[PDB]
Amino acid sequence: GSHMHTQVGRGLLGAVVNPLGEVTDKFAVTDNSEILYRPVDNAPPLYSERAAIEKPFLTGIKVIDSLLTCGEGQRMGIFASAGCGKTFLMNMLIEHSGADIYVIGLIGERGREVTETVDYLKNSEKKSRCVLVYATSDYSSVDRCNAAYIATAIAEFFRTEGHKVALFIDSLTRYARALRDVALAAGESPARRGYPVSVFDSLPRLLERPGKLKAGGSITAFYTVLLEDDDFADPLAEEVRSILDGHIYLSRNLAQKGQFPAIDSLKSISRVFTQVVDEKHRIMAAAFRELLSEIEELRTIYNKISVVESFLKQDYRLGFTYEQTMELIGETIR
Ligand SMILES: [Mg+2]
Ligand SMILES: [Mg+2]
Ligand SMILES: [Mg+2]
Ligand SMILES: [Mg+2]
Ligand SMILES: [Mg+2]
Ligand SMILES: [Mg+2]
Ligand SMILES: [Mg+2]
Ligand SMILES: [Mg+2]
Repeated sequence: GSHMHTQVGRGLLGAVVNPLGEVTDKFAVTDNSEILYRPVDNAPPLYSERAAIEKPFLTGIKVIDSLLTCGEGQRMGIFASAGCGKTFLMNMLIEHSGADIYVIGLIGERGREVTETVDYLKNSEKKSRCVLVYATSDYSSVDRCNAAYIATAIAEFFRTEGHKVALFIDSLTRYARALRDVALAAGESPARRGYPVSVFDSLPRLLERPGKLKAGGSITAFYTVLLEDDDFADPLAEEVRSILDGHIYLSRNLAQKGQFPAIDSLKSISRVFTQVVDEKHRIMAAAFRELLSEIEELRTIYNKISVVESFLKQDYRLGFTYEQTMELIGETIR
Protein backbone atom coordinates (compact mmCIF):
# COMPACT_ATOMS: atom_id res chain seq x y z
CA GLY A 1 0.00 0.00 0.00
CA SER A 2 1.79 3.10 -1.28
CA HIS A 3 0.14 6.08 0.42
CA MET A 4 2.80 8.16 -1.23
CA HIS A 5 1.96 11.28 -3.24
CA THR A 6 4.19 13.18 -5.62
CA GLN A 7 4.29 16.59 -7.27
CA VAL A 8 2.37 17.10 -10.49
CA GLY A 9 1.65 20.12 -12.65
CA ARG A 10 3.01 22.47 -15.31
CA GLY A 11 5.69 23.53 -12.86
CA LEU A 12 7.54 20.28 -13.56
CA LEU A 13 7.93 21.01 -17.24
CA GLY A 14 11.64 21.40 -17.93
CA ALA A 15 12.52 19.48 -14.75
CA VAL A 16 14.70 16.49 -13.97
CA VAL A 17 13.10 14.73 -10.96
CA ASN A 18 14.59 12.00 -8.76
CA PRO A 19 12.81 9.10 -6.98
CA LEU A 20 12.36 11.32 -3.92
CA GLY A 21 10.40 13.99 -5.80
CA GLU A 22 13.15 16.65 -5.78
CA VAL A 23 14.53 18.50 -8.81
CA THR A 24 18.22 18.04 -9.55
CA ASP A 25 18.68 19.54 -12.97
CA LYS A 26 16.69 21.42 -15.60
CA PHE A 27 16.71 21.39 -19.38
CA ALA A 28 14.19 24.23 -19.51
CA VAL A 29 12.52 26.79 -17.25
CA THR A 30 8.74 27.09 -17.38
CA ASP A 31 6.72 30.28 -16.96
CA ASN A 32 4.11 28.42 -14.93
CA SER A 33 4.68 27.06 -11.41
CA GLU A 34 1.60 24.95 -10.78
CA ILE A 35 2.40 22.28 -8.18
CA LEU A 36 -0.20 19.88 -6.74
CA TYR A 37 0.32 16.49 -5.11
CA ARG A 38 -1.27 13.29 -6.48
CA PRO A 39 -1.14 9.60 -5.50
CA VAL A 40 1.56 7.59 -7.13
CA ASP A 41 -0.61 4.45 -7.00
CA ASN A 42 -3.66 4.72 -9.19
CA ALA A 43 -6.20 2.36 -10.66
CA PRO A 44 -6.34 2.19 -14.45
CA PRO A 45 -9.37 3.77 -16.14
CA LEU A 46 -12.69 1.94 -16.04
CA TYR A 47 -13.45 0.21 -19.37
CA SER A 48 -16.51 2.45 -19.68
CA GLU A 49 -14.19 5.51 -19.44
CA ARG A 50 -11.91 4.58 -22.35
CA ALA A 51 -12.20 5.86 -25.87
CA ALA A 52 -11.55 3.68 -28.87
CA ILE A 53 -8.07 3.94 -30.34
CA GLU A 54 -8.88 5.48 -33.73
CA LYS A 55 -6.71 8.60 -34.21
CA PRO A 56 -3.08 7.89 -35.09
CA PHE A 57 -0.14 8.90 -32.94
CA LEU A 58 2.29 10.18 -35.55
CA THR A 59 5.97 9.62 -34.76
CA GLY A 60 7.53 11.41 -37.72
CA ILE A 61 9.50 8.19 -38.30
CA LYS A 62 8.95 6.83 -41.77
CA VAL A 63 9.00 3.07 -41.24
CA ILE A 64 6.68 3.07 -38.23
CA ASP A 65 4.37 5.86 -39.36
CA SER A 66 3.80 3.73 -42.46
CA LEU A 67 4.11 0.05 -41.53
CA LEU A 68 3.54 0.08 -37.77
CA THR A 69 1.31 3.08 -37.32
CA CYS A 70 0.53 3.94 -33.69
CA GLY A 71 -2.72 5.15 -32.20
CA GLU A 72 -3.27 7.73 -29.49
CA GLY A 73 -3.87 5.84 -26.24
CA GLN A 74 -1.87 2.83 -27.37
CA ARG A 75 0.90 1.07 -25.46
CA MET A 76 3.85 -0.01 -27.58
CA GLY A 77 6.77 -2.31 -26.69
CA ILE A 78 10.37 -1.55 -27.75
CA PHE A 79 12.56 -4.64 -27.70
CA ALA A 80 16.30 -4.09 -28.12
CA SER A 81 19.58 -5.81 -27.47
CA ALA A 82 22.40 -3.44 -26.43
CA GLY A 83 24.06 -1.06 -28.89
CA CYS A 84 21.22 -1.35 -31.43
CA GLY A 85 20.26 2.32 -31.17
CA LYS A 86 17.43 2.08 -28.69
CA THR A 87 18.10 5.44 -27.03
CA PHE A 88 18.41 7.20 -30.38
CA LEU A 89 15.04 5.74 -31.26
CA MET A 90 13.47 6.92 -27.98
CA ASN A 91 14.84 10.35 -28.75
CA MET A 92 13.48 10.28 -32.29
CA LEU A 93 10.05 9.36 -30.95
CA ILE A 94 10.12 12.28 -28.55
CA GLU A 95 11.46 14.72 -31.15
CA HIS A 96 9.47 14.01 -34.29
CA SER A 97 6.04 13.39 -32.78
CA GLY A 98 3.26 15.83 -31.86
CA ALA A 99 2.32 15.25 -28.22
CA ASP A 100 1.45 18.13 -25.92
CA ILE A 101 3.57 16.72 -23.10
CA TYR A 102 6.27 14.07 -22.76
CA VAL A 103 6.93 12.29 -19.49
CA ILE A 104 10.06 10.11 -19.42
CA GLY A 105 10.97 7.56 -16.79
CA LEU A 106 14.51 6.20 -16.66
CA ILE A 107 14.86 3.20 -14.35
CA GLY A 108 18.16 1.97 -12.93
CA GLU A 109 20.31 3.54 -15.64
CA ARG A 110 23.90 4.63 -15.10
CA GLY A 111 24.37 8.33 -14.46
CA ARG A 112 26.00 8.63 -17.88
CA GLU A 113 22.79 7.36 -19.50
CA VAL A 114 20.53 9.75 -17.64
CA THR A 115 22.90 12.49 -18.78
CA GLU A 116 22.70 11.43 -22.43
CA THR A 117 18.99 12.01 -22.16
CA VAL A 118 19.20 15.28 -20.23
CA ASP A 119 21.78 16.53 -22.75
CA TYR A 120 19.38 15.68 -25.56
CA LEU A 121 16.52 17.57 -23.95
CA LYS A 122 18.71 20.64 -23.39
CA ASN A 123 19.17 20.85 -27.15
CA SER A 124 15.58 20.29 -28.35
CA GLU A 125 12.39 22.22 -29.13
CA LYS A 126 10.42 19.89 -26.91
CA LYS A 127 12.36 21.05 -23.84
CA SER A 128 9.42 23.09 -22.55
CA ARG A 129 7.02 20.15 -22.99
CA CYS A 130 9.00 17.42 -21.20
CA VAL A 131 9.48 16.06 -17.71
CA LEU A 132 12.25 13.60 -16.86
CA VAL A 133 11.95 11.24 -13.89
CA TYR A 134 14.96 9.05 -13.19
CA ALA A 135 16.46 6.57 -10.79
CA THR A 136 20.18 5.98 -11.39
CA SER A 137 21.76 2.60 -10.61
CA ASP A 138 22.96 3.77 -7.16
CA TYR A 139 19.30 3.76 -6.03
CA SER A 140 17.38 1.02 -4.24
CA SER A 141 14.92 -1.37 -5.82
CA VAL A 142 12.15 0.54 -4.04
CA ASP A 143 13.30 3.86 -5.44
CA ARG A 144 13.57 2.44 -8.95
CA CYS A 145 10.02 1.15 -8.75
CA ASN A 146 8.67 4.49 -7.50
CA ALA A 147 10.44 6.18 -10.42
CA ALA A 148 8.14 4.31 -12.80
CA TYR A 149 5.01 5.17 -10.75
CA ILE A 150 5.97 8.82 -10.33
CA ALA A 151 6.46 9.02 -14.11
CA THR A 152 3.06 7.43 -14.81
CA ALA A 153 1.39 9.60 -12.19
CA ILE A 154 2.64 12.80 -13.73
CA ALA A 155 1.42 11.64 -17.11
CA GLU A 156 -1.93 10.76 -15.61
CA PHE A 157 -2.45 14.27 -14.28
CA PHE A 158 -1.66 15.86 -17.62
CA ARG A 159 -4.13 13.48 -19.25
CA THR A 160 -6.88 14.49 -16.81
CA GLU A 161 -6.10 18.10 -17.88
CA GLY A 162 -6.93 17.26 -21.49
CA HIS A 163 -3.50 16.85 -23.08
CA LYS A 164 -2.18 14.26 -25.55
CA VAL A 165 0.55 12.82 -23.31
CA ALA A 166 3.45 10.58 -24.38
CA LEU A 167 4.94 8.32 -21.67
CA PHE A 168 8.36 6.66 -22.12
CA ILE A 169 9.63 4.09 -19.63
CA ASP A 170 13.16 2.82 -20.07
CA SER A 171 13.35 0.05 -18.94
CA LEU A 172 10.65 -2.42 -17.94
CA THR A 173 13.30 -5.06 -17.47
CA ARG A 174 14.99 -3.06 -14.70
CA TYR A 175 11.60 -2.13 -13.25
CA ALA A 176 10.75 -5.85 -13.07
CA ARG A 177 14.11 -6.74 -11.60
CA ALA A 178 13.65 -4.14 -8.89
CA LEU A 179 10.12 -5.35 -8.20
CA ARG A 180 11.46 -8.89 -7.95
CA ASP A 181 13.97 -7.84 -5.25
CA VAL A 182 11.26 -6.13 -3.25
CA ALA A 183 9.19 -9.32 -3.48
CA LEU A 184 12.04 -11.66 -2.46
CA ALA A 185 12.70 -9.31 0.47
CA ALA A 186 9.07 -9.67 1.56
CA GLY A 187 9.70 -13.40 1.50
CA GLU A 188 7.86 -14.86 -1.47
CA SER A 189 8.86 -17.85 -3.56
CA PRO A 190 10.68 -17.54 -6.90
CA ALA A 191 8.74 -18.87 -9.88
CA ARG A 192 10.40 -19.48 -13.25
CA ARG A 193 13.56 -17.37 -13.78
CA GLY A 194 13.72 -16.41 -10.09
CA TYR A 195 10.77 -14.01 -10.35
CA PRO A 196 7.99 -14.38 -7.80
CA VAL A 197 4.69 -14.62 -9.66
CA SER A 198 3.56 -11.33 -8.12
CA VAL A 199 5.88 -9.22 -10.31
CA PHE A 200 4.18 -10.46 -13.49
CA ASP A 201 0.76 -10.24 -11.78
CA SER A 202 1.25 -6.53 -10.99
CA LEU A 203 2.29 -5.56 -14.54
CA PRO A 204 -1.22 -5.18 -15.97
CA ARG A 205 -2.14 -2.56 -13.35
CA LEU A 206 0.95 -0.53 -14.29
CA LEU A 207 0.72 -1.03 -18.04
CA GLU A 208 -3.04 -0.44 -18.34
CA ARG A 209 -2.94 2.97 -16.70
CA PRO A 210 -2.19 4.54 -20.08
CA GLY A 211 -4.92 5.05 -22.67
CA LYS A 212 -7.35 7.49 -24.31
CA LEU A 213 -10.26 8.88 -22.28
CA LYS A 214 -13.85 9.62 -23.30
CA ALA A 215 -13.55 12.72 -21.11
CA GLY A 216 -10.63 14.02 -23.20
CA GLY A 217 -6.90 13.49 -22.78
CA SER A 218 -4.69 10.50 -23.58
CA ILE A 219 -1.50 8.70 -22.59
CA THR A 220 0.35 6.92 -25.36
CA ALA A 221 3.09 4.80 -23.78
CA PHE A 222 6.33 3.29 -25.02
CA TYR A 223 7.98 0.61 -22.87
CA THR A 224 11.49 -0.69 -23.34
CA VAL A 225 12.57 -4.32 -22.89
CA LEU A 226 16.32 -5.04 -22.86
CA LEU A 227 17.16 -8.29 -24.55
CA GLU A 228 20.11 -10.55 -23.96
CA ASP A 229 21.45 -12.63 -26.88
CA ASP A 230 19.30 -15.76 -27.35
CA ASP A 231 19.52 -16.07 -23.54
CA PHE A 232 16.53 -18.05 -22.15
CA ALA A 233 14.28 -16.45 -24.86
CA ASP A 234 13.04 -14.05 -22.13
CA PRO A 235 9.93 -14.46 -19.86
CA LEU A 236 9.47 -10.72 -19.36
CA ALA A 237 9.56 -9.88 -23.05
CA GLU A 238 6.81 -12.44 -23.62
CA GLU A 239 4.66 -10.94 -20.87
CA VAL A 240 5.09 -7.49 -22.30
CA ARG A 241 4.54 -8.84 -25.81
CA SER A 242 1.13 -10.07 -24.63
CA ILE A 243 0.02 -7.20 -22.36
CA LEU A 244 0.74 -4.39 -24.81
CA ASP A 245 -0.74 -3.23 -28.16
CA GLY A 246 2.25 -4.16 -30.29
CA HIS A 247 5.99 -4.28 -30.29
CA ILE A 248 8.87 -2.75 -32.22
CA TYR A 249 11.94 -5.02 -32.41
CA LEU A 250 15.44 -3.56 -32.99
CA SER A 251 17.61 -5.88 -35.08
CA ARG A 252 21.28 -6.65 -34.55
CA ASN A 253 21.66 -7.60 -38.21
CA LEU A 254 20.32 -4.17 -39.20
CA ALA A 255 22.26 -2.32 -36.51
CA GLN A 256 25.75 -3.51 -37.44
CA LYS A 257 24.79 -3.18 -41.09
CA GLY A 258 24.31 0.57 -40.62
CA GLN A 259 20.51 0.45 -41.03
CA PHE A 260 19.33 3.01 -38.47
CA PRO A 261 16.86 2.87 -36.88
CA ALA A 262 17.43 -0.91 -36.79
CA ILE A 263 13.68 -1.63 -36.85
CA ASP A 264 12.91 -5.14 -38.19
CA SER A 265 9.40 -4.75 -39.62
CA LEU A 266 8.98 -8.53 -39.99
CA LYS A 267 9.40 -8.97 -36.24
CA SER A 268 7.26 -5.89 -35.46
CA ILE A 269 3.58 -4.97 -35.27
CA SER A 270 1.06 -2.32 -34.28
CA ARG A 271 -2.09 -4.16 -33.15
CA VAL A 272 -4.16 -1.04 -33.91
CA PHE A 273 -2.87 -0.52 -37.46
CA THR A 274 -6.07 -1.44 -39.33
CA GLN A 275 -8.10 1.01 -37.27
CA VAL A 276 -5.89 4.14 -37.38
CA VAL A 277 -5.15 4.36 -41.12
CA ASP A 278 -7.05 4.89 -44.40
CA GLU A 279 -8.23 2.11 -46.62
CA LYS A 280 -5.75 3.63 -49.07
CA HIS A 281 -2.89 3.55 -46.60
CA ARG A 282 -3.56 -0.12 -45.83
CA ILE A 283 -3.17 -1.04 -49.45
CA MET A 284 -0.05 1.08 -50.08
CA ALA A 285 1.47 -0.34 -46.89
CA ALA A 286 0.41 -3.91 -47.70
CA ALA A 287 2.11 -3.42 -51.09
CA PHE A 288 5.31 -2.18 -49.48
CA ARG A 289 5.49 -5.35 -47.36
CA GLU A 290 5.12 -7.44 -50.47
CA LEU A 291 8.01 -5.52 -52.00
CA LEU A 292 9.96 -6.28 -48.78
CA SER A 293 9.32 -10.02 -48.54
CA GLU A 294 10.50 -10.37 -52.13
CA ILE A 295 13.62 -8.25 -51.57
CA GLU A 296 14.28 -10.64 -48.69
CA GLU A 297 14.14 -13.52 -51.15
CA LEU A 298 17.07 -12.00 -53.06
CA ARG A 299 18.94 -11.80 -49.74
CA THR A 300 19.56 -15.55 -49.92
CA ILE A 301 23.03 -15.43 -51.46
CA TYR A 302 15.90 -6.19 -57.70
CA ASN A 303 17.08 -2.58 -58.17
CA LYS A 304 14.46 -1.21 -55.80
CA ILE A 305 16.68 -1.92 -52.79
CA SER A 306 18.57 1.38 -52.71
CA VAL A 307 15.29 3.28 -52.89
CA VAL A 308 13.72 1.12 -50.14
CA GLU A 309 16.70 1.15 -47.80
CA SER A 310 16.74 4.89 -48.33
CA PHE A 311 13.13 4.90 -47.15
CA LEU A 312 13.92 2.82 -44.05
CA LYS A 313 17.15 4.58 -43.00
CA GLN A 314 16.58 7.86 -41.16
CA ASP A 315 19.02 10.10 -39.31
CA TYR A 316 17.75 10.65 -35.76
CA ARG A 317 17.82 14.43 -36.47
CA LEU A 318 15.15 14.25 -39.21
CA GLY A 319 11.34 14.16 -38.90
CA PHE A 320 8.97 13.28 -41.77
CA THR A 321 5.37 14.38 -42.03
CA TYR A 322 2.78 11.66 -42.78
CA GLU A 323 2.29 13.06 -46.27
CA GLN A 324 6.05 13.06 -46.95
CA THR A 325 6.30 9.47 -45.71
CA MET A 326 3.36 8.24 -47.74
CA GLU A 327 4.55 10.27 -50.71
CA LEU A 328 7.80 8.37 -50.42
CA ILE A 329 5.99 5.04 -50.06
CA GLY A 330 4.10 5.66 -53.29
CA GLU A 331 7.27 5.97 -55.39
CA THR A 332 8.75 2.67 -54.14
CA ILE A 333 5.66 0.67 -55.12
CA ARG A 334 5.15 2.45 -58.46
MG1 LIG B 1 5.95 10.04 -40.90
MG1 LIG C 1 17.36 6.28 -23.25
MG1 LIG D 1 21.06 6.94 -3.67
MG1 LIG E 1 -2.46 9.17 -10.04
MG1 LIG F 1 14.06 -8.17 -20.18
MG1 LIG G 1 16.82 -11.16 -15.55
MG1 LIG H 1 1.48 -12.64 -30.55
MG1 LIG I 1 -11.63 4.79 -43.85
